[PDB]
Amino acid sequence: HRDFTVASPAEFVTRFGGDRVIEKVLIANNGIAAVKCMRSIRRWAYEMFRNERAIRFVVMVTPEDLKANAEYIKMADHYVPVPGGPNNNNYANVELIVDIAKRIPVQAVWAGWGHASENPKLPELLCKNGVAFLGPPSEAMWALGDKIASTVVAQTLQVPTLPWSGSGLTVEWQGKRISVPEDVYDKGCVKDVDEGLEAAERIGFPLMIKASEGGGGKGIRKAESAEDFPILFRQVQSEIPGSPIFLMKLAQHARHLEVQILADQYGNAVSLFGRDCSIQRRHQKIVEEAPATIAPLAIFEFMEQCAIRLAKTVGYVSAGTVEYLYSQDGSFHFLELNPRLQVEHPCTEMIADVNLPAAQLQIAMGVPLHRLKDIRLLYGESPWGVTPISFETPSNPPLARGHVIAARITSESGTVQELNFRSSKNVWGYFSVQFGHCFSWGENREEAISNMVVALKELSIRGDFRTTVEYLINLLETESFQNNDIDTGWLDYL
Repeated sequence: HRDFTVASPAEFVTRFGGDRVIEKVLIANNGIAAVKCMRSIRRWAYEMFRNERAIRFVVMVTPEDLKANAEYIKMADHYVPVPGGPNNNNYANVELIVDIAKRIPVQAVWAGWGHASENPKLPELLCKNGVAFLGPPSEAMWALGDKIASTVVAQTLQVPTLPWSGSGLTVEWQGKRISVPEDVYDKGCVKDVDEGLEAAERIGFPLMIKASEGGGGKGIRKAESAEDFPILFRQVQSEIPGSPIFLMKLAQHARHLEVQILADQYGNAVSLFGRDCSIQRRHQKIVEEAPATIAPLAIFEFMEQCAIRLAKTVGYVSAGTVEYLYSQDGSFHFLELNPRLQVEHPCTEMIADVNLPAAQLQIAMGVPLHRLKDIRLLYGESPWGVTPISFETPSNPPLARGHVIAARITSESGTVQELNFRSSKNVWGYFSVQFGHCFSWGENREEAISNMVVALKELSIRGDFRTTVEYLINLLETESFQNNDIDTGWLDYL
């Protein structure tokens, strides 16, 4: 019997075509992100080195999480105390993270989602001090910029986009990642109420007035008429001053689909199917599905291809998501590209058998996509083979394994509680103390749903969930959700 394990991270990098050894990782985050990052990487560590602690971890702990005794702390290999208060004093402080990374020192940083995970200055400052980043490089995040820029790129690449203040704008597109000239970029923005109304009448009402630097429920405003446009447009300016402002047509109740991207540092990028997150309660992803079956496989594949084209163009690395908008008819529109891993990634992991955080790690050590066992198996190749893989036209087009249903849940020492169910064996979850997520797997969509409903029912018994998870059960049981109707209007009168 042949041995597939290796001595150290050192041998692994050498034997798997990597070009960098990462054996110490700093996690700039807490809660479920921290836990999930470690649980995923250690599972992989045990498989590859027969040693769960092969890759060391160092966490950041605030006076809050420390007194509350977070599970991630005792889980980590080392923890460093940081100032409490809002995240700008800790988890979100790029100058602090880089600083700690340097002194320990670690060879890489994982930020997951939230906080500074979408701040290009982190991968930039880390790279400047020889510290890897388990995410896209600054050059790729910059080359993508905000919604204005990324949408121009989308159009330059001929990916449909919703009517907006910059519709039609494109750039003239061997290496070298795309760039949007400051002058073209300025053509998608509206400087005053004057040209605002101008563009408005062209996009038609209702529309959204959004600041590019907006987010977090700020710098956004919905205008349904020219009469209110002015006040609202000035309201945005007052909220996020100096910020570039743009307008965009309001999506008329359509589906929200996402493509899961995964790229190495060699121009290779693959799609790991997608997720359907149309069910939402006031700007919150309530129920999510994987893969996305609502749309025709032929059409979703095309969305994968554009997602990959966009990723390749901005020279993306690691994992990220490309959000689309699918319409009842057959049309779809690019919305944005999240340059980070999202909390609902387990869905994909479960249907594509790909350990994402472990993949992010290996890619950061410089391992090509075709040398990642999870991908080789996904493509029907040998677990440890070395042969190249034609991703464009594979000899064994991957197929999703089953169906996953994920639900976001709420309550009636510790920051992250692991949820287990005696009822369903294909369901697992957690809870952060507020919100949490439950993940249900099934041979088919029907089975995935049944399991979720039983796990959710098993939840109702818990006092903290004797009510809050009642609407999810009703929703999952509605004939509408069961038949997977295209229209999502029924949610309102539930």
